[PDB]
Amino acid sequence: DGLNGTMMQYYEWHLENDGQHWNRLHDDAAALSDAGITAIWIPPAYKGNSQADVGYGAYDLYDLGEFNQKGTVRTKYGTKAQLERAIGSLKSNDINVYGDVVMNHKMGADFTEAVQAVQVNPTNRWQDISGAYTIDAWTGFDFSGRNNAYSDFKWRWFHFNGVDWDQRYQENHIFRFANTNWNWRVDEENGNYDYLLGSNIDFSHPEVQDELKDWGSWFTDELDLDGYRLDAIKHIPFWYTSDWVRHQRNEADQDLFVVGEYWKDDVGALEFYLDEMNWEMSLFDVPLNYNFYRASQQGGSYDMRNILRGSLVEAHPMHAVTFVDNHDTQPGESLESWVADWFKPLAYATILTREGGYPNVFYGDYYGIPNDNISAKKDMIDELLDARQNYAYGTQHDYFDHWDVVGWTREGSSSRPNSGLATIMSNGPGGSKWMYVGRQNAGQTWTDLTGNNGASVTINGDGWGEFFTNGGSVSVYVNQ
Ligand code: NA
Ligand code: NA
Ligand SMILES: [Rb+]
Ligand SMILES: [Rb+]
Ligand SMILES: [Rb+]
Ligand SMILES: [Rb+]
Ligand SMILES: [Rb+]
Ligand SMILES: [Rb+]
Repeated sequence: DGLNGTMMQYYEWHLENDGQHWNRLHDDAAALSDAGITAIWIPPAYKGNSQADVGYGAYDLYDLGEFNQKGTVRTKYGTKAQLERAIGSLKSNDINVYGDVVMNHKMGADFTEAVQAVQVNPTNRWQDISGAYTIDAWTGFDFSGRNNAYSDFKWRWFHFNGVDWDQRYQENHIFRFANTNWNWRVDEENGNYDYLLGSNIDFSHPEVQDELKDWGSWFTDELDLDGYRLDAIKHIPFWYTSDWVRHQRNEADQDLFVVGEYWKDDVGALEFYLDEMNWEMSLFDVPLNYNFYRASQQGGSYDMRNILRGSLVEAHPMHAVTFVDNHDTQPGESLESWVADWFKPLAYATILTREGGYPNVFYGDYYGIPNDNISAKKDMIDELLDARQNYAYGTQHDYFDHWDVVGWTREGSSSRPNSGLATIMSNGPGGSKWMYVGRQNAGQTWTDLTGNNGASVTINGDGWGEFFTNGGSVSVYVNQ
């Protein structure tokens, strides 16, 4: 028993469209469990716009690589049977499975429909910039191929309220359907960030509200999930996300972890959303994400004392999911804010060896991102996992007392023999620092699990030791 969980996003933007990913997941289970991974966040497992869609161009939430639709049976990751087989593997290996959930929109409509619409100011959706006129939007969904298995709900323009393309005159505009309202409440960037892309779902319709609740349960039961990764929730009316969440926990016997992706470098904005959520879920720590980014970008001059400043984990470590990067921040993607190889080791140590926050390992970092010649960091990360899995326990002591060199420690716990660790790093010239680690660990001799520093540190009578690190490096001394 015990604890210390570590989540892993098992996919990157440029994975190969060989539909063999679910299978890899299945053969990788044990290795991941053993390495310290306790939970896996899988990508949207339902049929998207096309076979090579990463998952967010969601077409049919009921087709998990089972029906021949959108030019393919399988999804980019594989067939429904292979995914169920993978999940079984993860389960028997004690890894929780969280599903990525896309409810903000739908894409790949089978046919267009005449709709009265108005163009809105892109920087202020509240403002129209054209009169109402008929446009041909792609909103008709009949799911030919599924033959109403699991559900016969058909989508139509009136279930939506906006699109960014008009097939009639063939132009791009942010179209608000006439006489419909933008969802609310939602992020106020651009005035009203309800619309992002694809066919935007309007949740005011009760039949919509139930179809997604009904689907959610179907989904959860069909895959035997343990939680969800909620996509683009800052564009989804808050009240409904909340209702939806509460609805799922109501139908499912098993516990359900919930992390929502409210993407905004602004902790307040996330706290507000969390208030509205009555803290019934966690949120990826995006400010932290950009903190790491800013640091990776600036170099040593960056004042390491403010590395956690602004983060979410800093203020509500209980509802923060920490990470360094993802498919949106990887090079070339929409939200690019990639943490360079030099700083990435420090960032991972920060979210992996500290007590606050639920850390998430990025598939791209772990196995590398070939497309962009980014090396796999399995080695650097496994050592930290070993740290987290076996040494990151007990009382914590922080030392963000210097702009370049900073560190922290964990006294270890009675329940976990030999646990205990001291993390130190510098984003500038190297240095050393005296840190407390628990008088009960006196006389022990600690060494760096990362091998970035040969120093052998001995704990004195008072429980103090002097730890070292070279420039731009991180070390995690433990009693191995
Ligand atoms: Na929306
Ligand atoms: Na510095
Ligand atoms: Rb089809
Ligand atoms: Rb329940
Ligand atoms: Rb990042
Ligand atoms: Rb200990
Ligand atoms: Rb090493
Ligand atoms: Rb030792």
